[PDB]
Formats: sequence, structure tokens, C-alpha cells
Amino acid sequence: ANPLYQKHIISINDLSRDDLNLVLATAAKLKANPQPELLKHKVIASCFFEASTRTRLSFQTSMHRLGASVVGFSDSANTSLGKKGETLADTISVISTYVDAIVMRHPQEGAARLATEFSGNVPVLNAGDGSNQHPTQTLLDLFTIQQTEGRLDNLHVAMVGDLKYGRTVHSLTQALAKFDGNRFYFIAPDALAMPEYILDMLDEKGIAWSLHSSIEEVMAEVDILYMTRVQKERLDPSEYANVKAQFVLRASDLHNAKANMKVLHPLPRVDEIATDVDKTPHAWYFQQAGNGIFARQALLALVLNRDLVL
Amino acid sequence: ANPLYQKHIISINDLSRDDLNLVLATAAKLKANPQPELLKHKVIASCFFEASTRTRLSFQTSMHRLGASVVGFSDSANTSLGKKGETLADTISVISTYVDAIVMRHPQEGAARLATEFSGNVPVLNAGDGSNQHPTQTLLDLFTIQQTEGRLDNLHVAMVGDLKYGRTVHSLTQALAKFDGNRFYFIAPDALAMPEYILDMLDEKGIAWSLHSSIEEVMAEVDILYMTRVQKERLDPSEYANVKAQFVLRASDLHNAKANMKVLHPLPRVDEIATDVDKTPHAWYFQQAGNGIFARQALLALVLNRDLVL
Amino acid sequence: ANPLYQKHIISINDLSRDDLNLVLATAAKLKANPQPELLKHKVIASCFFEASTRTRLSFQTSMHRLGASVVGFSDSANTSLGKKGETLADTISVISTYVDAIVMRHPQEGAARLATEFSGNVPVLNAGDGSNQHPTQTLLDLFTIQQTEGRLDNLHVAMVGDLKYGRTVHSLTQALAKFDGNRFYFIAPDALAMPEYILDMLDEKGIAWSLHSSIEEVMAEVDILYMTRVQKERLDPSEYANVKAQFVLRASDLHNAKANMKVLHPLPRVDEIATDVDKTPHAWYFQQAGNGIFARQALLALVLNRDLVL
Amino acid sequence: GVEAIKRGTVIDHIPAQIGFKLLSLFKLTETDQRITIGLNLPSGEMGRKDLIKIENTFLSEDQVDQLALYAPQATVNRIDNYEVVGKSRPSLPERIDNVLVCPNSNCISHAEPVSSSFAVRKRANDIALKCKYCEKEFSHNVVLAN
Amino acid sequence: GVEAIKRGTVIDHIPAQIGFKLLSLFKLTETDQRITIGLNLPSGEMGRKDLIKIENTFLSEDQVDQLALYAPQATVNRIDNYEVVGKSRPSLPERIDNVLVCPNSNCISHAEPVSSSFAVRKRANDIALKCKYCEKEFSHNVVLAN
Ligand SMILES: [Zn+2]
Ligand SMILES: [Zn+2]
Repeated sequence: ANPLYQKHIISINDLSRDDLNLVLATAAKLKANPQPELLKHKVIASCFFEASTRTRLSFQTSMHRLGASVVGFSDSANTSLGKKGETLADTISVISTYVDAIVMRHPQEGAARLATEFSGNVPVLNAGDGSNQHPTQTLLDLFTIQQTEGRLDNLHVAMVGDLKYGRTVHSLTQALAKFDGNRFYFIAPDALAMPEYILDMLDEKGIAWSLHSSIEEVMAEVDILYMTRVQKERLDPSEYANVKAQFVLRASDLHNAKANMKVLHPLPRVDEIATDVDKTPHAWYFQQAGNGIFARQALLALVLNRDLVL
Repeated sequence: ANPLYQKHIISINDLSRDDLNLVLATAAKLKANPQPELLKHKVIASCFFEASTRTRLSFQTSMHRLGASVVGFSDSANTSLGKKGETLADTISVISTYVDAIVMRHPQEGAARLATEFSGNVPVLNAGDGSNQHPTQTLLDLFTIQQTEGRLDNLHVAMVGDLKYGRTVHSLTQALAKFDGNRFYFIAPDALAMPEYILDMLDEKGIAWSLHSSIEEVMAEVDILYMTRVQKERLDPSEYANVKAQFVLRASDLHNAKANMKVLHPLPRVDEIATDVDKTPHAWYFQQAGNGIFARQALLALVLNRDLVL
Repeated sequence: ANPLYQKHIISINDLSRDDLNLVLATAAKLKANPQPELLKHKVIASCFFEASTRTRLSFQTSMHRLGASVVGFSDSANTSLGKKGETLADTISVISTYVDAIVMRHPQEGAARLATEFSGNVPVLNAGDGSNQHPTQTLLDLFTIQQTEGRLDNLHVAMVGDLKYGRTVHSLTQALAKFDGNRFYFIAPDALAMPEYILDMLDEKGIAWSLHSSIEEVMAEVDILYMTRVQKERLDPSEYANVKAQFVLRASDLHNAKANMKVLHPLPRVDEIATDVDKTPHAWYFQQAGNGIFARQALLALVLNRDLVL
Repeated sequence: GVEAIKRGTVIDHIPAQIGFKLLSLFKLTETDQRITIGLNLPSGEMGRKDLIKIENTFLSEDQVDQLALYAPQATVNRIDNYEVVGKSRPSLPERIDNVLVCPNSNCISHAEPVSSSFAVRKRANDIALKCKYCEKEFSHNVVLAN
Repeated sequence: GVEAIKRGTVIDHIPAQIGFKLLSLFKLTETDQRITIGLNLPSGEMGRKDLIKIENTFLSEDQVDQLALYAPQATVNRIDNYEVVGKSRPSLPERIDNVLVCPNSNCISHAEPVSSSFAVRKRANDIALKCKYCEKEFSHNVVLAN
């Protein structure tokens, strides 16, 4: 029986250093040797109450590469929660009487933990809930860092962008604070700054972090530059002074970059990474996106198979 | 060759007592022993021109549990009937040159019989047509009644809600009037009353029915309480005096309930079943929804397999 | 100065048989002998926050036909209340520093009384505050009733239509319950019936009122058939069952009617008074509308001239 | 058994269940005075009463009359330095202003910065309140909301 | 005694202008039994305190845990046959369910049928409350904002 078998994947806080490491070891493995009927005969729900290209299409393709069947919806507009007016609690109650794992995206923070309370014994894997958590992103980010850096301890990681509303940077700082010696650099407009709650945690664990007005001031010292998008759809009126990005990575800026340095981005990206960065040996965001297939196949393998031998 | 092989499932009126009973015997059976490649190599269309969570997702999961492939649309908004302006008659004509059974939901009454006239030899199974018929609902309601009551003869069945626009109660009274000794109690606001056409039929067959202003006045005498939703989307302007539900089942009301009594509801439900009823041994609407999987798998088995041996 | 000099006219409930009698007497004088300069040098505000044809235009024509100047608005859309966000109280407060009298129409019951608290010494004549009161309507009705029936005491008056929301029939029932032996017939749907508070007031003066489901039932007995339009705009969506005139009156119905009887109507008329009544001796509504000039200009004169006109 | 009071007001004989409804409705607690409240007291006269003693505080003529609306059998005892100098009692007030909200949703009194006001009226079972502004009469029970 | 009960509860060292919110919150008027309330009495160190005396009634878990979060000064005394069988002051809990309302506009807890729940990290500064659902942490002052 394996430790993440039947687990709910909602927040990185409930995942340990060993649970993460079991995902990446699994990932690397299916990436070396593909299992096409590993989930032959499981049907999985794919409930997206909010927009997606990568999380849903990667999820759905990982499910197919493993032999599973997918049922779902790309918008609540057509569900009876969107037209006949039912609660999300009833939605998840009947959908868990039909399927074997629920994958869901959702605009309010907290909807993934909501689902679990009504899902009975079906695992709920959180594809993103408003600006809260994005666990499966973080697992493909960790797989991509390990792959380019051979270590997840002692990195210099710079997080550039909308860190307030960024569900992706909220999950990634919580998983990297579970490894040794990682140094953090936050570059965000201050009204879209890192939530003090992750900061207190960074402090309670004695990890070193810092703020910087610029990307030129840390370029030389970083292993990873994790760029993010200004979450327009999440901004409040007050923040409209902040829709256009403040820090824009252009290929010239990479001049004093460590040769090993990788530019990561969850994507979609708007104006903040100039397309001239795409042609450098530092841009690695599309390889990161490809790596969504092995990490989400490993997550489904482990939650739905009591023991894997591979 | 079996009697529902290649049949169209449109209205309960064309289904007999024996056709229904062949579905439930089938249902119970696949529910005891699952057939994962029974429909291996059939492709099925799933055409929803109107909102759904349960009918479409249960249908689609039953199709997958049996080995079939699904193609379709959750809204006409994207079809060429919704943007290039084609008739529903042409829609069904080309879709029947591609698939093996058409499952369709549709806002106008009568659209399912429309489809059959153009579907050639492909079976059309009606997922619901406006306020007319909902056959596959009724089959999972009958499976759930039999399962809780061991009989489909001599029940006391109370139908509470919007019986005028309720496609579900229109199909269920027509199937239960095909068994012996069932007593019926209708509790609806009168401008959303049971259509006289089902009533005349109840009379021509000499079945006993009755109207009641209250749920307390029949609670003690009923085997099933079938609660329904006020079909807002179907109400005419005149009926706007009726959007908020008149009769709301709360857990206290169940006090003098027969111990065997089950609360059924097709769902979604709005304000009419208080969530305190969900925690009683009388609420059974989510089990009813789970039972959508075995009844719609049995319906597809029989229409698409000339003989089943199981 | 005369009994209504500087006096605000907000509701019929604040005026006496004596003030009504003075206002009609003055109306009979001015109709016979115009006073072109009577308000030469006065400017009146004509403030309509709601739609109007009849009241806003006869008011601004009465002011003009006495030498007054009119400033104001027929729509709030382009006032600062309409676009910059101010309160009614600050509209009224700045507008009291410019004009000599304020005529105002509002969608909210209570708006003219609210505006007297801030008009200072300037009078506020109510052109209709929501469904509450419309006092100048009632003065041209009374002028027209006495003009036709010779009297305002011992009249049989049938008020047909929407009595709930009829700001017109609310003020007229209060105006007529002040003379003697007037008899009421009230013909409405239940949902739009006469306000309770009105009937109480009737009971205390021991006025004989009686409900009736048909014009035909009162036709031969009545003298003034005062018809009303359904206040489409004020109906609750629950009330939308009766938006079309339940009682519509065609010329046929006048068959069994009292040769002194007059059909009165505040107007707009929609479907309730069929265009053939327009040729009968009984139809008097376009005549009633024109009496708006004399009643309306007798009011202006008394509120702004100490010296009673002759 | 409740408290000795130097000077003020003791509204005694408030029906058990209304004592708290009053300390909330008319801002009595919003003071810096010592208030002693006895909820649920054996009265004999009534089975149970309620009792509020507000130290160094008097009520007014209209203030006390506002009480008729919830507590006609109350008795406002005016006390000056331990002597019951006054034995005041509630008639219906002619108008309650500022404490109630008009049940008419489309009344102006909701949207504008003005205080409410209601003419009180002894109808024929309970008491009826007519809004100043929209002029609709409502049952007093209704006014006291949901 | 400064008032008296056989069995029941007397809560003491309530901050001024908290006793009355407490009467509200724990619904202590839904009770047919005697209650004494000492509004705005003294308390030498911190001048005035309020005091509540629920006769022949005692508090359940939840209320005392709330009491910890609304009045860490108060002390609750289990009085049986007049003897103060126990006087215990509250210690904060780990989690508060079904009364605090989460500050985040976008928390699912609002729109959906779930009882709220908060984790309680006593910070050297104050009480950090973390929502069960959105995982945000707030200042207890943000949260208890009445
Ligand atoms: Zn009002
Ligand atoms: Zn929250």
C-alpha cells in the first residue's frame, strides 16, 4: 500500500518532503517507461469551474496515457450548478457516486477542501482554487527544477510577479521550504506582495528571503527565476494601478546569468517575458509545461494504485 | 434477440411493464457483476441542447464503464445549429451517419420523437425534452424504489412540487400506473398542478389519486415521498408568483414517517429539502442518483446488444 | 393670506373639505377669467424624476399661462443626482435657493415630504410620489366630477383596476370621503386590491364601500366609473399574473347605464378602455385631462399669491 | 435581591422576555452608568417579570412613552437619593421616531439621510404604525421585523 | 453574597461593553431562570467590569472557548448549593467552529452549506486565526470585528 494511495491532493502544506519525493521518483520513472493500462478501467471526473488550457489538457492527457476514462465539463455554465442553481456540495455528492477521482478547478478559495467533505471515499485532487493552492503545478515545477539542477536543496530562487494572488508561488514556496538551504528573492509590486502568512512560515523555519526592486539585482545570484502573471481576473478595483506588468524579462537582461540558470513560468504569459527570451538556453517554461504530463501521471498512479512496482 | 434491442427510448407510454422489468433485472445484474467491454467498439453521441450534471455525466460514465466511446456537445452554442443556423432535423441526419445511439437532451417538447424520424436506424434515447418525458430518470427511480421496497405494486407514493412542468413526475406516474394497486397523492401549488392528461389515464385505469395541501397530511401513509424542483426556466410570467417553493421538507416533519419510507428527489434541489433531511435514514436521493449508473448501463446494453447472457 | 398661501401640497390626507372647495372655486374663477400676469415674476422648478406627459406638461402650461417661468428636468439621468451621486436632500437644498416653488415627481413613496424638510420656506407640490399620493390629480378629478354630476356629495363612485398601486385612487378615495354620503364600489383583482388603510378610514367615517367582480354588476347604479391603468412598473414579479386589465370596458357595456354617468380615467389607458367608448356620451377622460389646466393653475395661484383671486 | 440605588430610574415590572428587548431597542446599555438587570423575577402580580435599574439616569416624558409599545404595564420609578420621588407610567406615544424601520422597501426613508418616524395608532387588537413618508400603516408586530 | 445562587454560573471580570455582547452571543435570555447582570460595576485594577449570573445553569464547552476569545480576563465559577465547587479561567483552544465569519470575500465558506472553522495560533502579538477553507490567516481583530 503506498502513502499517497487514496489521498486528497489539496494543499502543499499537507504534503510532506517524502510525499513530494515519492511523486518525482515516480515521475522520472513513468518518463523512462510508460504504463498505458495502469489505470485501465478507472473513470475520472475533470470538473473545471474556471478557465484552463494546461492544467486540464495535461490532466486529461495523463489520464489517457495511463488507460483511464474522463468525464467532466470545462465550464459550470452548462451544469445544473450554473443553470438550475444547485450547491457545489450537491454537485460533488452526486459526481462522487459516479467516478474514481475528482480533479477540479474553481474560482473561490477553499472549494477543493469543500469537495472532500462531500466526496465520500473518492480522492479530490485540486487543479487550483482561486488564489490559494495549486499543488499539481508545484509538483511539475519541482520535477523541472530537479531535472535542470540535480538538487532541490540550496538553490537561489527568485519569484518575480504577482505573489499576492499567485496560487503557484504560494504552493511552490511551501514545498521548497521543506528542503535544506534554499534562498528566496521576492520581486513583486508591493500591493501584489507575498502574503505574510507564507513569510511567517519562512521565518519560523529560519529560511533566508528578501525583497528586490529589480531583476538585474539578483540575476547573477539565481538558479531559478520563477516569473508569474498579474492575475487580472483576481485583482480588486484598487489594484487596477497594477494590471500592466512591472518587471519584464528580456533576453538582454540574461547577460550576467549563471550558465545553469533556468527561467520558469507556469504560463499563460502576457507582456512580462519578452519572446526574445524563448530563443536563449535559459528559457525553459515550455519544457516545464511538457513536464506536467509525467508529474500528473505519477499523482494519479499513486493515489489510485495501492502499490506500484515500476 | 431481446425486445428493447434497437428501440428508441422516448416516452414511458411506449414502454410496457415487461420492458421496464427487463431493465431493472438487467440493472441489478450489471450491479452485481460489471461488464467492461460489453460495448467495446461502439461510439455513442451525447447531444445536450440543455443543461445537465446528472443525466449527462451518469450517461457518459455508464458508456465508459461498458467499453463505449462518447462524442457530443454540452451546448448547442458551438454547434452549427447554434451558429450557422441549421435545423435539428439536419443535425440528427448527419450525426446518425457517424454514431451508434444518440442520447439527447432538448428544451422543446417533442424533440426526441423529431430526432427518430431522421435518425435512420440509430436508436435515439431521450435524456429529457422540455417538460414532456424523462424515461431514463424513471428507470433509475423504479430501480431505487424496488431496492428499498421490494415491490413496485401497492405503494403509497406522494408527488410533491411542480407537477405541471415536471418531466420526471410525468414519466414516473405513467410507469407506476402499469403495476397493481399503487396509491397516489399529489401535493403541488395548483397553478403548477398535475396535467389532466395523466389524470384521465389514472382514472381510465381505475387507480386511486388525491390532492393534499400539505405534506404533514400524508407523511404517515406514504412509502415514497417524491420531491421535485419548481422549474423556473420553464415558468411563464404568470407563474412568477410560484418560483419559491410552497412545500419544504425539513427533518422534523419526518417524525411520524413509516420506518421504510424513502425521500426521493431527481435533483438539483433548491430550498424545498432542507439539508437536515440528508442526515436521516429516510433521505435517499443521493443513492437514487448513484443508481443512475446501473439503469442507464442496462438501457444501453439492451438497445445495442441483440441478446445479453449475464 | 388665503388658506393655502406658501402651503406645501404633499397628500390629500393633510387637506380639508375647505381647502378642496376653495381650490375648485378658484379653478372655476380662473377658467372664466384668466389672469395672464398673475404670477408674472415667479420662477417654479418642474422636477420629474419619473415619466410624464399629462402632469408635467399641464403643470408647465398652467405656470406659463399665469406668467411664470419654469426651470427643471424630466429625467434624472443628467442631473448630478443622476450621475455624480447626490442625495435628494441635497438636490432640494440647492434648488430651494433658486426658485419660488418646486413641483416634483418621484419613484419613491415619501419623496415630496422628504423634500419639504429641506425646501426651507419654498413650497413643494407633489406631482406623484411613487404609489402613495397624487394630490393635483384629485383636484382636476373633483373639478371634473362636480362639473359633470353637479355635486361632490352623495355620489355612487365605482373605482375599477389597480387600487394597490393607484396613487390616483388613493388620493381620490381620500378626497371623496370628506363630503357626504358618497358610495364606493371597488372592483380590482385581489393582488392589486384597495389598501387596507384606506378602507379603515372609510369604516371610521362609516362610508359605504362594497367589492364587486363586474362592471355589469354596478353599471346601472353608478354615476362616475373611474377606471385605472395597472401600474405595470411597480408590480412585484410575483404579481405578473395580472399585468393585463382584468376588467376591460367596451361600449356594449354602457347599454344599461345611467344617462348622467361619466367614465373617468387618469390616463395612460392601455387595454382597459376600448376605443369605441370614445364616441359615447359617457366618455369624459379627454375632458377630464384638459381640466388639469384650471385645477393646476388655481393651485399655483393660491400657494404663491396671498390675495385670493376674486 | 437586585440592588440599592441612590438616584435615578428603575423601570420595574417589565414582562419577562422584553427587558433585554428594551435595553437593546432604546440604547440604555450604551452608558457608563451601573445598570443592574434582573431577568426573570418572581412577581406574583405577573408570574415572572424583568427589571432594569439604571443608576444616575432619568427617562423623559416621550422616552417613557416609547415604552408603552413593548411594556404598558411597566412602571418607571423616578428616584432621587433613595426617595421614590416619581411613579411615572407609559401612555401610547403619538409618534416613535428614530428607532423603527419602515417595512415598505420603496420608502424614501431608506435611501435618504432622514430619521424614521411613525404615527402610532390604537387600531382594534394591536397597535398600527403609519410611516411619515410613504404613508402606509403597518401592524406594530410586523414593524418589529423579520 | 453579592447576589446569590444555589446551583449555576457566575462569570466575572468581563470588560465593559462585553457583558451585553455575551448575553447576545450565547443566547442567555432563552432561559426561564433567574439571571443577574451587573452592568458596568467596578473592578479596582481595571475599574469597571460587567458580571453575569445565570442561575441553575452552567456553560457548555464551545461557549467557554468563545469566552476565551471574547474575554480572557473573565473567570467562570461553578457554584453548586451556593458552594463555588470550581472557579476556572479560560484557556484558548486550537480550533473555533460555527461562529467566526471568514474575512475573505472569496472564501467558499460563504456561498456553501458548511459550518466555519478556524485554527488558533496565539502569536506574541495577538491571536492568529486560520480559515479551514481558504487557508488564510488573519488577525483576531480582523475576525472578531463586530
Ligand atoms: Zn415608509
Ligand atoms: Zn476562508
